[PDB]
Amino acid sequence: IVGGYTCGANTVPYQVSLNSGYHFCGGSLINSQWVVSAAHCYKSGIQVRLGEDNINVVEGNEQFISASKSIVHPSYNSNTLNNDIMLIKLKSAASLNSRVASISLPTSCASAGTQCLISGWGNTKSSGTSYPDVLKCLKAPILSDSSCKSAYPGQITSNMFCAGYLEGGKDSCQGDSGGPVVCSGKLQGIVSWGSGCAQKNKPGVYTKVCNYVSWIKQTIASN
Ligand SMILES: [Ca+2]
Repeated sequence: IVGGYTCGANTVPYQVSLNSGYHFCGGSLINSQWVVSAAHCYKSGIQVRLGEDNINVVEGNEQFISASKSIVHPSYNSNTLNNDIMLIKLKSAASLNSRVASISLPTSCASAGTQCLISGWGNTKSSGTSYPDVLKCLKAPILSDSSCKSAYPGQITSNMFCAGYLEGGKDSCQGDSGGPVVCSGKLQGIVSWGSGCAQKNKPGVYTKVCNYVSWIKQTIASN
């Protein structure tokens, strides 16, 4: 997250870190056994880390649970990033508490202008590289579909939205991928892609979670 703020420990209780020996992507806890992330974060050998603040220090509220299964969306296209969403099942259920909590799925799509909270452990610089140990947060609005398409000609599908600031300076970034965009207490987006980070006229692009609720629910119900 570039241009954001330190969230505070366990203030974003649905935020997960995906770990394969190291943090590599975010995710969102949607029930005691399932995490939603980006398909471009897929790899084997995932350990889900819940209850994290500093990802390099054991602070006392963590739960580390290996994944049993991952399910990339059936129509994910890694070239275009269309349908950039995946589900990860935990080998054992998380113990839910004030610091480790699910986030609700949307029951309708959010609108441009709605303020959302974007979070992660990704790079905090737009030129250059610095990776935080503690969770970072950014409040940002959803942008109109027409501004999004204009910013990224030929690249924005109906399964994507833009959020952020056209002036630059405030955005998600590498290492935030897979993490949450939460608006009014609902998971509306997944950190997906952008041109660089925090660049003028190049807002963040996010997977549009509301399009996937039926697939998520049906997949969980049978897996
Ligand atoms: Ca920790």
